[PDB]
Amino acid sequence: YLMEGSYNKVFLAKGNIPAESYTFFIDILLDTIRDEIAGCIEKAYEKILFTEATRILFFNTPKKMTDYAKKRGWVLGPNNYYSFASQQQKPEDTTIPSTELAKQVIEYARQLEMIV
Amino acid sequence: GAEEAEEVGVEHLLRDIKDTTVGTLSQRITNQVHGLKGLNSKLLDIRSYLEKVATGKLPINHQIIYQLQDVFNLLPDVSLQEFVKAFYLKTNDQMVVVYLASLIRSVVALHNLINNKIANRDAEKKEG
Amino acid sequence: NLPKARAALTSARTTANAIYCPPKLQATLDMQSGIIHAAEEKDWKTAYSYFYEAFEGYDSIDSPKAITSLKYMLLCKIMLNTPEDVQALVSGKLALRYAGRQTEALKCVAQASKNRSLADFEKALTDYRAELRDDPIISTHLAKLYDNLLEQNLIRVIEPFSRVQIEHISSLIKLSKADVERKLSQMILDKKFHGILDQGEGVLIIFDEPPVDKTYEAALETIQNMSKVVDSLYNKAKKLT
Amino acid sequence: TRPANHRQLTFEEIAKSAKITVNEVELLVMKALSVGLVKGSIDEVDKRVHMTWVQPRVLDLQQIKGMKDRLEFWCTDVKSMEMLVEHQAHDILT
Repeated sequence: YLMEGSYNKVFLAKGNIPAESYTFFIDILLDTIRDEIAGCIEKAYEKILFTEATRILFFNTPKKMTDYAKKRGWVLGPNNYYSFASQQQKPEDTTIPSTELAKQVIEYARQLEMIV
Repeated sequence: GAEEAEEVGVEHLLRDIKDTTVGTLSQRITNQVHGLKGLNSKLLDIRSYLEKVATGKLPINHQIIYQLQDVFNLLPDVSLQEFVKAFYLKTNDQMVVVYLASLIRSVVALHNLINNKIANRDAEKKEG
Repeated sequence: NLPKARAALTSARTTANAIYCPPKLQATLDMQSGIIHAAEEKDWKTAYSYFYEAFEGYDSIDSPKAITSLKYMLLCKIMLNTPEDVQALVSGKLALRYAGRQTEALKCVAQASKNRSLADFEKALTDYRAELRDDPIISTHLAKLYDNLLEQNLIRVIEPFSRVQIEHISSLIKLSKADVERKLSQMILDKKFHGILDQGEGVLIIFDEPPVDKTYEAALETIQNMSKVVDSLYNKAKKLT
Repeated sequence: TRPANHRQLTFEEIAKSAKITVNEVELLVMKALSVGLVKGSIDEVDKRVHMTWVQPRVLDLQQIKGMKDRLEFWCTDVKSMEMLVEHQAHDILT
């Protein structure tokens, strides 16, 4: 149900999860909630607002989500949220795909030689 | 220039050389001679455009230096010269060579592979 | 009625081949030989030769029966590819010989639909309501001319320049979506017209490059090579066992 | 003066520094078409004055010295990468 898509099955499970000191591990389970939020808060998203940080994150506002606005290089918009102004950091990667393929022509054309 | 037949002597007196079917190293001979023998001539051109800056009088810039600094200004540019037309133009180029090598060398896969196997296993198990 | 006039064809080629002097009904059979055989499309003009000896077998015939004995052949000259009916026949003395009237509408429609500015078929469709007559009896003699003149107009408006949005090119027909889209998509299907229409922006764009024998010739030859390798796999399985 | 790209120049430095207006830059090149030292393929969907081959200068002796970053650049880079090809195409010497 974690990999089904319910982060609230966590809090339904933690109703009875002591389980002979299964408290530290459910705290690290809260950790593997929150750092995956630190992955999945704007993965391919447009933006979120504060109430999405009230839903997906919890504990309304600590200085831990204010830390989340000040740890990862975050744009704390005015009641607004951005990964960046572009979220993807201008992908073109070479703007030249051709010359390295001519290096493929170097070793590959060498491979065409020595054989027959 | 070479005019007429005259090789009853000459190409009998070769006694060493082979007509290469170009694509058999003759191209890299030309690579050594134009790369090396062209760019040491470029070093003669830095002998020109350094020695003339140093000690060169009146033909330092008579009438052809800037005039063929134009022809030098075909493509001398700074960082990587940014031939942005030439890269998808180069997709139009390497387009051809990789499509011919791909389909045609798969035909060469028929060439080598098929009768290589046939004459192979004829020679192999027909030996018994 | 091509089945019924096919029965009249079979009774005609041997029943009326035995009547000795039927000169009047012989030219009537020649009109059948123009009508049914251009309707089988035996030839475009030898059927008109059957109309044309049929024509000279239409003397000493009753004058209302005479004037309907010429409509199929003047109307064949309408059905003579190039609308050349005006310059030869109806400005010629024949329509100025008898009491024909509908043929004198064939003057103006055969001339204004020579002018290639339309203005004619829509205008004189009411004038040809008597000449449309049996809606399902002719159905061809104006439909091939005008339903040629559709794509004739299309190669007047769409031929000179390829890309255009759909409504301004159809401002010369003033419907934008009724049949000109289906006519042009039909011309995509009929390869007179190599382009792509649009509705969301409604922007028609024409472009083409079919032939790559680098892909076609080599690829299909290698498929044939696969077939011949499969032809060799039994020399293989044969030399195995 | 800038050797590098962005040779499809906007008219901005043309309309600014060459004391011309936007409607005359075409004349500024069409008359230059009658000149024939530069033969640019000037954009007219973006009004961009494109730079093709030119008659560049008369003398820059500081770049007759300072041409080394193009000339020796060409020498040891086409020669060095020449030896990178021939160093890759090494043991096919055969």
